[PDB]
Amino acid sequence: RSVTGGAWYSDQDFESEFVEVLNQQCFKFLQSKAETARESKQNPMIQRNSSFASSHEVWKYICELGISKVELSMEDIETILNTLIYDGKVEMTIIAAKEGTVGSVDGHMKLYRAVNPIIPPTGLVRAPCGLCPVFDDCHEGGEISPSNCIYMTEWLEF
Amino acid sequence: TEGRSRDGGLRLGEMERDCLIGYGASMLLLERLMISSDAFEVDVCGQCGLLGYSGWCHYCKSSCHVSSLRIPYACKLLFQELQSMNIIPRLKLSKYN
Amino acid sequence: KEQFRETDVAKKISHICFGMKSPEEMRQQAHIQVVSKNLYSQDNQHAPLLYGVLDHRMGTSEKDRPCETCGKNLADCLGHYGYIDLELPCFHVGYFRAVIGILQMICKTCCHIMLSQEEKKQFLDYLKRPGLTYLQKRGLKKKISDKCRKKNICHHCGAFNGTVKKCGLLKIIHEKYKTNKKVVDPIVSNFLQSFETAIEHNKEVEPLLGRAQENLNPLVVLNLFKRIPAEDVPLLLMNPEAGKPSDLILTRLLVPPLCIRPSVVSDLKSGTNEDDLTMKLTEIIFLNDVIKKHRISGAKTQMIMEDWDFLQLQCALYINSELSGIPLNMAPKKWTRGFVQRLKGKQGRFRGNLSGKRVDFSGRTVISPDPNLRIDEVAVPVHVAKILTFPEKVNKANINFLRKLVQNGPEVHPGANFIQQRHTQMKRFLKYGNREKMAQELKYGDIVERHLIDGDVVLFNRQPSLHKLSIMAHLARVKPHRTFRFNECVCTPYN
Amino acid sequence: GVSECIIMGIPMNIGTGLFKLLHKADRDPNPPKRPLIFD
Amino acid sequence: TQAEIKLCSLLLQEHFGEIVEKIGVHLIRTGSQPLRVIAHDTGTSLDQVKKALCVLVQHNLVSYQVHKRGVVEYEAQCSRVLRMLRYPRYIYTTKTLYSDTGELIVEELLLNGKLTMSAVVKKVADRLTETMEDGKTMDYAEVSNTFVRLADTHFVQRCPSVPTTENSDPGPPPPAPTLVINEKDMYLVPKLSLIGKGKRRRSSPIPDDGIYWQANLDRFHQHFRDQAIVSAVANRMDQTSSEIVRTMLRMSEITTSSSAPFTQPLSSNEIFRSLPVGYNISKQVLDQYLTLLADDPLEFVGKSGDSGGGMYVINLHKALASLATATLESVVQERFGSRCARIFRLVLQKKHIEQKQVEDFAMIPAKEAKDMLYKMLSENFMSLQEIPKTPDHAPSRTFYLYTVNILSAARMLLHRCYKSIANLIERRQFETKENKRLLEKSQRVEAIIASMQATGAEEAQLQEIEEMITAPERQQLETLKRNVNKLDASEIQVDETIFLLESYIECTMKRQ
Amino acid sequence: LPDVVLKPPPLFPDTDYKPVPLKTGEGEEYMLALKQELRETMKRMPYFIETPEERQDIERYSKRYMKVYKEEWIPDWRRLPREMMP
DNA sequence: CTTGTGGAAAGGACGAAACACCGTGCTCAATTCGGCAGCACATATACTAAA
DNA sequence: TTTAGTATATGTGCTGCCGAATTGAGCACGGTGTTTCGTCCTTTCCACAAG
RNA sequence: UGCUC
Ligand SMILES: Nc1nc2c(ncn2[C@@H]2O[C@H](COP(=O)(O)OP(=O)(O)OP(=O)(O)O)[C@@H](O)[C@H]2O)c(=O)[nH]1
Ligand code: SF4
Ligand SMILES: [Zn+2]
Ligand SMILES: [Zn+2]
Ligand SMILES: [Zn+2]
Repeated sequence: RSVTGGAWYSDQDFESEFVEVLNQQCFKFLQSKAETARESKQNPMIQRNSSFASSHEVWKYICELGISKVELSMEDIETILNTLIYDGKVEMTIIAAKEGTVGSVDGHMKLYRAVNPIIPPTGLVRAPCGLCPVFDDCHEGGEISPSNCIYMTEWLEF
Repeated sequence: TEGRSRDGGLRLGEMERDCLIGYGASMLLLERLMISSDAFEVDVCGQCGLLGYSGWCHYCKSSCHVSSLRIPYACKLLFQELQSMNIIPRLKLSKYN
Repeated sequence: KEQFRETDVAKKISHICFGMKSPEEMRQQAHIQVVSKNLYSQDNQHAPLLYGVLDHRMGTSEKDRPCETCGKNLADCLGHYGYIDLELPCFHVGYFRAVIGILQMICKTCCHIMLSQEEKKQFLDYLKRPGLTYLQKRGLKKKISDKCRKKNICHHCGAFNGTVKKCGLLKIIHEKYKTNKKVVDPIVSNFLQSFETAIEHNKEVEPLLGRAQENLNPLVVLNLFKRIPAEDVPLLLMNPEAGKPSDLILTRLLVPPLCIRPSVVSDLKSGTNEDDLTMKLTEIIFLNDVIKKHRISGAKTQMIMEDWDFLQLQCALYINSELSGIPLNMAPKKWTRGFVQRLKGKQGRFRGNLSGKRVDFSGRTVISPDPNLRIDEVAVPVHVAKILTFPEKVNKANINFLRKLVQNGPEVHPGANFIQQRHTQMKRFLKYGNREKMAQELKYGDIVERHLIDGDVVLFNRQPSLHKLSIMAHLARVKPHRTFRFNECVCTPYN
Repeated sequence: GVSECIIMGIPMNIGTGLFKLLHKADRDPNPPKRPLIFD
Repeated sequence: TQAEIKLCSLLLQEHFGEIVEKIGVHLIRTGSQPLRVIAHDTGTSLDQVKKALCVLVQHNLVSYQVHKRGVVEYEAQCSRVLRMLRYPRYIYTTKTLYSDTGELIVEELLLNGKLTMSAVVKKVADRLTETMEDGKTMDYAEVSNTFVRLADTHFVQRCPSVPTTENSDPGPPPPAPTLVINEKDMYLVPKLSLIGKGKRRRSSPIPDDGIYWQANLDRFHQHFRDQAIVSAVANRMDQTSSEIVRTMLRMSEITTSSSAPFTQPLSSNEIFRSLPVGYNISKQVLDQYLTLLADDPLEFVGKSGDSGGGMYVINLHKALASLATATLESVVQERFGSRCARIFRLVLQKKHIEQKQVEDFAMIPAKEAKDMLYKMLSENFMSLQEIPKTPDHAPSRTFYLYTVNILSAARMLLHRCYKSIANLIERRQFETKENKRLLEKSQRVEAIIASMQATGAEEAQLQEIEEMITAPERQQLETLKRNVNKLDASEIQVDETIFLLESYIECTMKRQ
Repeated sequence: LPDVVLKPPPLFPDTDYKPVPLKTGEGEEYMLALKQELRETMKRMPYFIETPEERQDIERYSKRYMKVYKEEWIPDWRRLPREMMP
């Protein structure tokens, strides 16, 4: 699979749409699970355990969806969830479990849950100066000056 | 120029300058090395100290502090080359009095 | 009605204040942006491209094509600079040692200088004294650098600061995570263990985990210099008005005018003779374009850093074409003339164009003995006397003598060659036109380029000069021969 | 210095340029001032 | 610190004036210097220098210290000039936590710098008498009560008191009184029995003399840090954990300083009995909350003990590091998109990683991940390790590992925020200057009405105000007003990120 | 090989990412209004020292009518060193 | 002996790449001479341990 | 508690790998200039089959 | 490079 083939590669062409759809569906499923866990409000520990989703569970869910024809292994969904974690949208925890319906890792199980971001967007990004690509060439008196700036002009006009 | 076939003039080498200094003839040395060799009139801005053109300073976008100045052309070439090397010579002019 | 504005003032330069320019000041000084790597157009006229190298908006180098910025010819054009933007910053080879010194002076975490409050006050009091000379400034810099290198921990933020040195060429290495023989600190242990993923994916990282110190690329150095407090800038012995620490790392290159880069149009073949600076700037633009192309196409980091180092080396050669730490595979093939090479050397600007330069109204001839002339007199041939002219101002005393000289003309030995009127500075050649009408219309104040006649003081010198007596001012006497004759008693001084 | 004077094209301070010359013109320093009537 | 100097100059020019902002910038750039050299370098009169130094030290912006030969040197505090921008946030938080009385108290303390309790309470009463009407007068009793309540909470602190001259070296007076700080009477308010009623601006000996007060910005910084941590933990787990951590921080505020790696540990019983009764929460629920927070991979709290039932401690430095990482990833996401943020979090979690490993763990096709990596490199978001095989450091024979340094990235982002606020202030001043003609026109046409409002006020002056040519310019006036409002809002909101970054950079240093 | 560019890049290159809109709520608006009030009231404060006007053209009877009058705060000379007394 | 429709080849622009076909590969230093940076390394000062 | 031993700690002190200098000029001339390695487009000329 | 001195 490494030198050729792969569940994502189709005829030596990476399927960005496929991975995007996988990420969106997994995030929607995890968000719905977390919402159900929060609405249950039975007990904080039970809430956190219910919001958690094992790799095998989400894998079987994706298989039931059947978005694509290629068979997706458990490690594929694991990598998708790892990419989602790298997106800052979900959280994974390794719990100790000898054997069960997953039986993937020896004595360990990865549980994933949808988590909200730490803080909302900061104040720097709300100003054109923080997202400016030529911010280095800013100067008081010159061609690029805050007085005759186009970014701030369009931002205030909007 | 250098050669006779190229219609070149004589060279007042460093030793000739040393002899003229030893004699103390300041005006003769000035006329030889400045007036009769590479005399030129440049325009310098009294605000930023940079070199202008036609009585105008493109740096400050003004012409009130620009003034003419006599200078050897080799000295202006040196100043330009130094400005190219990021070594900016800022000239602070003043009245001759 | 009319505003009072002074025409000309007798301005005299007082002193030259050296300094540095920031990228913003470079943009402000420059007129256009050079982005095209080519020189001429595709058409058979081979006209210079627009917004590219050799553009006439940055001056002129041909007698036929005038400057586009100022409507003047080559003789009156002073030239204009241009600015070229670089994708990645590069270290300035000239200030590279200064960059290392500053990095050793300041902290690599908070950008503050490695000095206590007491030492800061002491240095400020020692620097505030009037009459500070260059030697004293350099000595204070040395002392402050030594006392900063003595310390190893920061008193402002508490971050550790190891040794900063030079590795390879135009690369700086900061030994932050140094090997500690005694009990190791938590910081170095955390840094060493943070390579878990790297070792898992690449085992070769584990054997080479050592010697993995911080590499201060131009980006990090510039980011650190941009956050240096202005209070510590005077402590670096750098004048704040002259420049800033962020100016040592160059992001824009100042392409000089065409007056410095003369181009010869060799119509005898399909090519033109250009200086080395033009080729260096073309190569720099090509490297910037290649780096941008690799960034857009997503190249590997290894080749990206290779191109960055190649750009740094080419910029250093453009500044100083004679370095020592040049790798063999990166060594230039031919020899180019950089600014340093044009400044230093026997044929440099200081020794070749400032200290000793060529002048006009001078001749060189063989000498022959003639004892019939006084010791203070020298014989000049008629042929040379007719070429070396002296500008005499028409006054109330020598009016008739200049009239007669003009009537004689450039053919007869006693005479002149050109007349410059007082009102208009348009010269008039005496070989053409009625010389009598010109003689009759000689107003007071005019300049007449009279031939070298008897009684004119003339310098006579022997090129190899040992003492001042090798050059003496004699009285010229015109003679029909073709050699310089003088009394032989004056042979001992000239040797 | 002398070298900088030679480079910048100005008369060096040494030699004949150490001193300055004045013109012995017929003048009257501090001439009489016209009196102000209104003030 | 050029951006910092520019921001300080802009603030001092917009707040105090021109002849004083020059002295302030000179002090910030050159540091401690005597008065004569400052006056010589500035190029102004000596009286102006004295007035500038006095009006600056009044607001606690600059300090004076003695040295050899009895010379006095004035040093400016750039940190205080930067905190000056946080006055609106201070007023808002003191109005939220307290009543309008404390709001006006803090406003007067910040606008005057140093004042006595009697003066500030008198000013508060005079200003509040305008808020209410119907002959109701404002007494000093409630104002002094609010002042002492703010004092015992460490929001307002007594200024350094000059030591007694008679007891300390009685004789020749020194050039400077050498004000010292005492922690005993730092928050002790004086007993002032005199009372009074505020005047309604009709326009028709001091017991607390020498005791000056000021706003304790450290307490405001601590409160903002606590609020930020509470909001973070609320967005992460739930509002119950937010209330729990708020109670824990409220309990820890008094028994801790403003800089410590760990706070004093608390037990479960005290946190339970101190929690508001408004929440129907039992002991086991609190224990579950604490033990699940201790297992959080962000390390907001820690056990750090088992005695007294459930013993837990709060991690402040770890929380600030998490907030800084959140800010950095959020700005990366908003500046380069979600994929670049994914790559950033990947290279952050993995301390060292290469291009192929990044592409394998991120599932981002080639020619795009390397582009974003190089873009982040060009912006100083990460540094390369460049482990060399040979001391030659040749690129063709070395490995390049990507690694994000949180400290340098945070410093760079703080500098970027400073320069952004500077540019916003410059743009606001430019918009105000270019339109000052229309501003004066509007001011005059509105003062035509403001004058003779009641006395000799004829109705024939109401239909001629809009008759002028200012009507079509009202659109430009409204545009300028909304632009200035949005610029001020952005400047205020960037102050939160500036505070986060400054706290992160401060709590990570040792100052050894 | 990289293509040659005839004209220089734009002075302000366009970006597909726009700034996040500002936070809304009573708190932000109140802070904005308070900052504006501080701007308006701190310039008229005696601490805001203005540039001393000079070079008066003439003296007139209307001077006393146009004479700018404003109360001046008295600094505490006990805490301030002696070098700042007028 | 003249001719032509189609074919091959030769010459001159032209663009990707980097002046050496392949990746190698050498020698000599041109003579001081004043910086230096490394290492090393030494000696003593200070602090811990045995009596 | 105090004298003796061990370690560090910086200083200082002797090398060895760097970077920089080496008369003034005047005069003649021969060389060669950046290119060149391979691909494609265009134009021309001549192997046979045709009058 | 050759020279001239
Ligand atoms: N015929 C002749 N040979 C020369 C000239 N200059 C140098 N050479 C020869 O070339 C060798 C030295 O070359 P250089 O004089 O250094 O050449 P260069 O000065 O670098 O070349 P340019 O910089 O183009 O003047 C000597 O061995 C000379 O024989 C010259 O003007 N004429
Ligand atoms: S161009 Fe204007 S908006 Fe953009 S960074 Fe510069 S000052 Fe800010
Ligand atoms: Zn100027
Ligand atoms: Zn020009
Ligand atoms: Zn530091």
